[PDB]
Amino acid sequence: AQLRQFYVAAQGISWSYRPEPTNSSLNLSVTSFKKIVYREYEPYFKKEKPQSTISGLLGPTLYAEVGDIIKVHFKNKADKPLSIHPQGIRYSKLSEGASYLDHTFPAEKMDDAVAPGREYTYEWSISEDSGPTHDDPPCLTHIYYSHENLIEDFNSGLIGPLLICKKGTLTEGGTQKTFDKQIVLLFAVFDESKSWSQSSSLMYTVNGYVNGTMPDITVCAHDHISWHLLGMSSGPELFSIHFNGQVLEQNHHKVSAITLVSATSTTANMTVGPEGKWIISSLTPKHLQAGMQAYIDIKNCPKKTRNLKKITREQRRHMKRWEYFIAAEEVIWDYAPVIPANMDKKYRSQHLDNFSNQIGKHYKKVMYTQYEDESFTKHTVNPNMKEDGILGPIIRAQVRDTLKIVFKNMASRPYSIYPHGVTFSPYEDEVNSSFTSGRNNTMIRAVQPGETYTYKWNILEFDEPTENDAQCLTRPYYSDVDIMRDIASGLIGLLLICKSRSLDRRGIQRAADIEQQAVFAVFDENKSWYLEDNINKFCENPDEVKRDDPKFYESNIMSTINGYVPESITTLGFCFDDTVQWHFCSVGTQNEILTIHFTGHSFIYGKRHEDTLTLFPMRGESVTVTMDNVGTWMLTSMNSSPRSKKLRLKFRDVKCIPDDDEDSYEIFEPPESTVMATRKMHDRLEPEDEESDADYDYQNRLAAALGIRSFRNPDNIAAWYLRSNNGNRRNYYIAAEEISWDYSEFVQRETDIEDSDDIPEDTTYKKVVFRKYLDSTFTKRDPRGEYEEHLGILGPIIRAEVDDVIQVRFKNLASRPYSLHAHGLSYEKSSEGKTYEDDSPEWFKEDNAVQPNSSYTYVWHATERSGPESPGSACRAWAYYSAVNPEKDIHSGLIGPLLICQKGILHKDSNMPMDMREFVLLFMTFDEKKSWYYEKKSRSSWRLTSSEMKKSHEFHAINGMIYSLPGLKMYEQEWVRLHLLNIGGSQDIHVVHFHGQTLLENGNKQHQLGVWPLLPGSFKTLEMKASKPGWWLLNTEVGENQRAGMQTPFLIMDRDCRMPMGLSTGIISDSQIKASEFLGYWEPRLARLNNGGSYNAWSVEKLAAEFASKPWIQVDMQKEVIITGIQTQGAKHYLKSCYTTEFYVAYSSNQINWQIFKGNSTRNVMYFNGNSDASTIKENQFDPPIVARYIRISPTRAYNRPTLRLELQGCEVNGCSTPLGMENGKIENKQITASSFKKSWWGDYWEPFRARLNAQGRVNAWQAKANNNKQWLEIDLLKIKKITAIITQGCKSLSSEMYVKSYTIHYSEQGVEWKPYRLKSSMVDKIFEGNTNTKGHVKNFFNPPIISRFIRVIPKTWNQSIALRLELFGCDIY
Repeated sequence: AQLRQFYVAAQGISWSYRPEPTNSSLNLSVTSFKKIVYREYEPYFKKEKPQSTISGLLGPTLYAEVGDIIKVHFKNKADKPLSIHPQGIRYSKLSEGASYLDHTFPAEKMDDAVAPGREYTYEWSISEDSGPTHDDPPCLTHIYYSHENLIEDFNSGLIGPLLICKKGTLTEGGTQKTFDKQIVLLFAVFDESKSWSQSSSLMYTVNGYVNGTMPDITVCAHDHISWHLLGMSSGPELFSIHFNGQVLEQNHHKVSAITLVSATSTTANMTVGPEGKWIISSLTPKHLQAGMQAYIDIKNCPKKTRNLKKITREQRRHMKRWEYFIAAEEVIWDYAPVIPANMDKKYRSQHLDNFSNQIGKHYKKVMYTQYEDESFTKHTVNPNMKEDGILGPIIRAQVRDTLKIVFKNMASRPYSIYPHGVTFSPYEDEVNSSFTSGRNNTMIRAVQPGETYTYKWNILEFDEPTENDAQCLTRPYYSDVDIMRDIASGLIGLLLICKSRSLDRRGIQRAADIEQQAVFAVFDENKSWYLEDNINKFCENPDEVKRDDPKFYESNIMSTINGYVPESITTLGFCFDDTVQWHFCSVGTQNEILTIHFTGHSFIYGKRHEDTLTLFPMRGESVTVTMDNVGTWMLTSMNSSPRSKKLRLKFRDVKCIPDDDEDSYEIFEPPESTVMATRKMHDRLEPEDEESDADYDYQNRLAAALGIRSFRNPDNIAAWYLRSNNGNRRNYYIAAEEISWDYSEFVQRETDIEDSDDIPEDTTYKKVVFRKYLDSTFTKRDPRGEYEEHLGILGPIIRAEVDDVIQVRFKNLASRPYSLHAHGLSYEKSSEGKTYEDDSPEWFKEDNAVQPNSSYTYVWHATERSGPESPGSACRAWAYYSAVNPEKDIHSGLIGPLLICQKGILHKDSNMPMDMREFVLLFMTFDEKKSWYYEKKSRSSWRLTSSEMKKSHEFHAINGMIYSLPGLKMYEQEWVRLHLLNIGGSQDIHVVHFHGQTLLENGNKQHQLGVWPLLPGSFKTLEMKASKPGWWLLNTEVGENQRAGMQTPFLIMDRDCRMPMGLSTGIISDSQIKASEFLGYWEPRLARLNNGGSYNAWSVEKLAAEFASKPWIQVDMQKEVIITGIQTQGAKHYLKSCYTTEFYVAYSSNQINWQIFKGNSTRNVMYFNGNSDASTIKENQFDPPIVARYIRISPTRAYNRPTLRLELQGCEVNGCSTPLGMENGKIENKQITASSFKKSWWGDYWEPFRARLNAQGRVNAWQAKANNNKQWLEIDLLKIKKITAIITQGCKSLSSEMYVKSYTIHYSEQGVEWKPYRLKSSMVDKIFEGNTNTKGHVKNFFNPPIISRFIRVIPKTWNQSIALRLELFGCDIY
C-alpha cells in the first residue's frame, strides 16, 4: 500500500556514443552528439543518483507492486516542452501526458506539455486488473517515453522502463526475491537525423553504445536471473534476439531466441550454467552487419556448487554408436533436378548446362553430406529413399544417444558447424568466439581446407522443453565462420531436440506417423564463395563479364524451398487419419519474414488449431498436420512478387479405393495389403512387440519422474453438397459490387473544424466491397445497423457455430470474376475458390471462378478443429476474401471476417450469435497502385505516382477509414471482445495500443501484454475491460504510423447512462417540439411524461383520418448528447385506452440527414416494440446507444389513436457527468453542512441535510432560518472531485411556494477556504439563474469544472425565501 514516489528530470547531456576514460583524446572529443535524457534525482533535486554504467541513456527504472501508487515529481530542465506517457490502464486525463483531440478543459492540458523550467506531479494507481496476478511471469515490463513528439522526442534519447510487478514479490530496494539479478536491455536505433540536433547517424546501438562497446555485464554461475528486454525505434524495425549457448523460458515456451518488434517489451528467466564468456546475438540479417550485441561473462562466487543426477536414472543410458560423421564437399548442384517434368527455361540453358556455353556443367555448391562410416570411405545414400530427395542430414538429439559430431572438412575453404541452443563443453569450442584459449585448454572453431576435427556434445534430460511447447523442437545448424557468405554457399541443416522417444537404437518416433522436412532458403550466389567457380573460372561468355546490372545480379537470386526450385514432382501423398509432422525454418540474406498459408487443413498450436504460421528469419518451428480431408491442396506463402506466387508445394490427401495401395503409386509400408501379410509396424522381438529398448529381465525401476524433483522439502441457384455433412445449416446471401469510398471520414463532419486543409490526394477511390442481401433473388438488401458502423470496408460478419454447416450464395456483380476462400475451415475442392490444379473435370472447378452477373453457392463445414479452443474464450476470429488474385483483390476492398463460436452462443434475434459485445478491426495499409481500379496517370502527376506528393497513394487505415472510424463505443467496466486481424499489409508488423487500457488473452487464462503485436496472418481474440470514461485514443505506437493516420478516438462513456434528458423535469423547454401530422387538439408542448392536466399528449391540428401514415414528433437538445433508451406512456382523459404497440425511432445531428434505423435495428430483425396499456410507464433500451442532436420517433400501430408520451434516457458530453450519489444514497448525510437546521416554534424542522432530488416525504429541502443574502450551503465531497454541473430546485409546504432565483458559487482548494467563481473571460463574479417555477428543474454548467472537494452555494437573489434541493454531477478523479 506504499507510494512509490519518484523524482525525474530531463537535461541536455553531451553524449558521444561510446565511453572512454583517458585524457588526451577525451578533451578534444572528435565525435559527439547533443542529447536529452531522463536522469533520476534524490528528493528535491539536491543530489543526483549514481546512474550505473550499463545504462547509458536508458533513464531511471520505475517500478511498483499491484496495489501501490506512483507520484512522479517531474521537472523539465531542458529547453523544450516535454512530458511522460506510460503504458497500461492507470492514467486519467491529467496524468497521461498525451495531447490529442479529446475535448478537455485547460486544466487537464498542463500534463500534456511542461514548459522548460517548470514542475508538475504525475500520479497513477496500479489496479487489480493491470497486473499479472497469475501464471504470467513473476512480473511484466512496459516502456515509458515522451508523448509530446513521438519522433523528435525519442531519437533525442528520451525513454525509460516501467516495470510493474505482482503483489507479494518486490522488495524495498526494487529487486525481486527469488531472482538474483534485475537486468534491463534496450535494443534501439537512434536516428539522429530525425532528432533535436539533425546530424546523420548510422546508429544501431544498445543502451546508447555502438558496435558492441557496452561494458561487460557479468554474474555468478548456477543462479536464477531475470531479464527485461525492451526495444524501441521510430521506424518499424525487428529484433530477433538470440542467447548463445543458453535457454530461456518466455510464455511457458522453452525458447532460445526472443523476438521483439519496435516499441514493445517482455520479461524472461533463465538459469546460468558453468562459467565462460557468451554473446547476445541479434539474428536479424540487418542488425548483424550493423553490429550490436553485449557480453555475458560468468564469474565464480564461492557460495555453493550443486551436485545432481548425472546418469539417465541408470536405465535409459542409450550409450552406443549413434554419433554423426558429417563432412563438407562442393558437389554439382541442380536447382532444377535432372530431367524433371516441369522444366524451366531460365536455370537450365543459362546457368547449368553447356548449351550456349554459359558456365559448363558443374556448380561448386557446398553441403553437409553424411557418411555413415567412421573412416569416411562411403556416403550413406547416393540415390534417394523414394520420398526424400534433399531431406537434410537429420540430427535427432535426445537423452544420451552418444551424440558425437565427427567432422572432416573436404572443401577448398575454412568452414565449421554451429548449432542453436546447444551449450558447448570446454574441450572443443563449437563456436567462433574471439578468446580461443592456448594449446592447453584449446578451443578450435574453424577447419582448414583438408583437415579433420571432432566436436563433442551429447544432450541429456536436463533441458527438456515445457509441455506447452511442441513435441519435437527444431533448430538449425550452419557454418559460423561467415554466416551470410557460408549459408549462401549452401551450408544448413536441421537439429531436432525431441523427447524420450527412443524405442530402439535406430530412433523411431511416436505420435507422428509421417514426417517431412521443409525449409525456405534463399541462396544469393552474389554472396557465395564459389561465384568465381560460376562466372570467373567455369564459363565461355566472360568476354564482357555480366555484373553490376539489374538483369544479371538478380537473375542468380535463387529463392527455393529445400533447394529444389521447380516442384516436388511427387506431390506429398498421404493416407487418412494420419498425423504428419512438419519442420519449418527459413534463412537467406533478407530482412523480411514469411507466412505460410496451409490450404485445406490446420495444425495444433498450443491446443489452438491455427492455419497460418509466421516464421521468423533464421529460427525454426515445428507443427503437426492431421489427415481429415480428400483431394489435392497447397502450402503457399504470399508476400510479394518473388515469393507469393512461387513458394508452393502441391500435396494430395487421398486414398483410392481401399486405402489407395492396392493398385496405385503410393505403396507405403503397412502395406495396407491383406491383413495376414508382413511388413514394417510388425516387428515382434524375443519378448513381444515394440515396448521399449530391451534391458534387464524386469528392472522394477519403471517409474517416470517429474523432471526436476519437487525439491525444497436467372441464376437463383442454391447449395448442393450438404448431403453427408448432416448439418444444422445456416444461410447467407453475400454479393460484390463497386462503390465510391474515401478513407478520410474526419472531413466528413467528424473532426473537420478547419476550413483550409488542402486535400493532398484524390477525392475518393472506386473500390469493390462486400454487401449482404436477404434472399436468393437479390435487390432486397439489408442495411448496416448501428452494430456495423465501425466495419468500414469489411463485409458482413459471417457468424456460425461449432459443428454447424454454412451455405453461402455468393453472387458476383462486378466487372471481373471473384470468389471466396475461408480459413481453418473444412470443405471440398468444389467449395474452395482457390485457383490452381484440381482432381476432376471442370465440375470441381465450378467454384474456382465466379464470372460476372452470376452466382455460386459454397458449402462450408465448421467442424471441431474449426471452433474456439482454449476454454477461456468464446469466439474464434478468421477471414475470408476474394481469392482469385489474392493480392490485388484484398487491396481492392473485398475482405471480411468469419467468426466461429461455441455451442450455445445465439439469441432469439434471428439466431445470429450474440450476447457479448465485439469490435472487429483489420489493421491494414491500403495501396491504390495494387488495386484493380488504379487509374495510373492520376491528375496530380502522370510521370511518377503523383511525383508532387510522392507515395501519397498508400493509406494507413484502421479497419477502413482514417482518423475517424466512428462506431467504437463502449461502457465503463464491461468486457468487450476484440478480433484483431492482419493479412493485407504483410511485411508491416503492427502493435496495437489502446490508451488507458490493458488487453487480455485466454487459454492459459492469464496474459496482460499491455499492448499486443499483430503478426501479419495471425487471428487474435482478446478481451478489454474498459477503464474510464472520456475521449480516449486507439493507435499503433510505431511513431511513424501513429502520425501517418492510424489513430482513432474511440469513446468510453458512463456505466449509469440512465438519467432523464429533461422532458419530465423541464430542462428541454417547449420551444423545440415539432410535429408533422397531429392528433386533434393536444399541443405537442404537452408531450411531457407524467404530465397531468386535461391535454397531455402530442398534436397540433386535427387529423380526421389517421391509421396508415407515420407521423412524427421531433425533440431538440441544442447540443450533441447521448441517448440510451426511451420511456413511452399512454394517454387518456377518462375513457380512452389509446396505447401504442409498435413504433420506430429516427435521429440526426443536423436535422437534415436522418438515420431511421434504431426501430428495425441490429438486435431486432425488422421491427421495434412499444407500450401495452394506459398509463403504466414502459421503457425500452438501445443496446448500441445512439448519439445525436435531434431525435424523432414515429408510431405505426396503436390503439385507435396513435398517441404517446415520451421521456428519454441519456447521459452527458465529456462523458463523466454521473450522479455523485445524492438521491442514489452513495453519499451519507455527513457530507452536507450549512447554517441553520431552521426550526419553528409551532411546527417542523427545515433540514439542509435532505437536499435530495425527487425524494418525497416531509420537508425535504433547506428553508434557511431567516431570509438574508448571507446564507450558504457547503458540500464536503470527502476527496477532490471534478464538479461538472448542478441542478437546482424549489420547495414549499402545501401552500404558497417560494424558490431561489439567482446564485453565485464560492469554492475551495483541498483545504478550508472560500473563493468566488469569477467567469473565465471576465473581471468579476459570474451570476447564475436559479429556479423559475416550483417543481421544474434548471441545469447550470461550469465553463471550467471546479476541481475541489469543498464547494459552497451562495443564494444571492431569490423569491421570498431560501429553499432548494441540490444535486451535483461530478467525476471520480485520482
